[PDB]
Amino acid sequence: DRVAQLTIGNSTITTQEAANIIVGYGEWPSYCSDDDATAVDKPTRPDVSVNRFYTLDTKLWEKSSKGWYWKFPDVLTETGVFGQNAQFHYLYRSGFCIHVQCNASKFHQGALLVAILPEYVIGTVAGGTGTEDSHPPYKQTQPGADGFELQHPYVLDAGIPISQLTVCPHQWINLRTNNCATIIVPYMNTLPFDSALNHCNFGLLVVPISPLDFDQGATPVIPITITLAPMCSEFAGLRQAVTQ
Amino acid sequence: DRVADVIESSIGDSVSRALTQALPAPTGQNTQVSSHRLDTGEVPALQAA
Ligand code: NA
Repeated sequence: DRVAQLTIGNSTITTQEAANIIVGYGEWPSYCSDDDATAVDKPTRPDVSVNRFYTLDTKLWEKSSKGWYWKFPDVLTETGVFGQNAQFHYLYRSGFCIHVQCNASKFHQGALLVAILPEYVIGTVAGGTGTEDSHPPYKQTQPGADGFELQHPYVLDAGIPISQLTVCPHQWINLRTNNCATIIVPYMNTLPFDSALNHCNFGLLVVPISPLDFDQGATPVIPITITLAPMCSEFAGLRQAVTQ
Repeated sequence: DRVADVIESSIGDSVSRALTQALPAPTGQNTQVSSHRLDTGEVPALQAA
């Protein structure tokens, strides 16, 4: 139960210090029913070429880090064959298998909260005073694969408490216990299909709740890598490639 | 006894010959699976307005 292997497509992930697997809302990704669908054109289900593990950028965990987030359909729109299909097709649909990995040693300590927040809408500080109706820039609402850093993690940059973020599919990475978190997310939206460009079904939040710490001499560079794989990907409404 | 064109006559038919019938349609028509069709003779796309 502490060891596990995730194989999908032509990619395999290994781990010897896992903490089980979470299946968001107790549901596995699935394809769209014939009665839940509307688009009449036959969709493309590329399978193995898009349903595989993509490893996005690595972040560095510092004793003062606040946390980061990634919007999901988004992080992959410019990567591999998944990205190509997401650009050529109007409609997209899929679940995800998210595997956040971060290892240290038996002498390091700290705890990361890895959670999935559906429809993660970002807010602004409203000019500090709260009298200015400002809005988050495109660079912040859809940060891409590089993710974005939280400025006010306590309120998740959206006026909501992070202490309650656990009502969402989550898992923790407690260095003294495990070195990775695995969460499987089904397609969640009020529509059977939607644009992979304009809409971000959910956001991945990785936030340090218990600060990283260690004594001088132990390796100081502790990376946090994000690996994710689409599941049951379906695309429809073919046309030319659109970036945004 | 009676002239033939009068017997076989159809003047008087009060029933309106209808070429169409009203069918039940409580919902929008469904779409059925379709595959590629590469053939000659059949041209669904071509019409004559
Ligand atoms: Na009549």
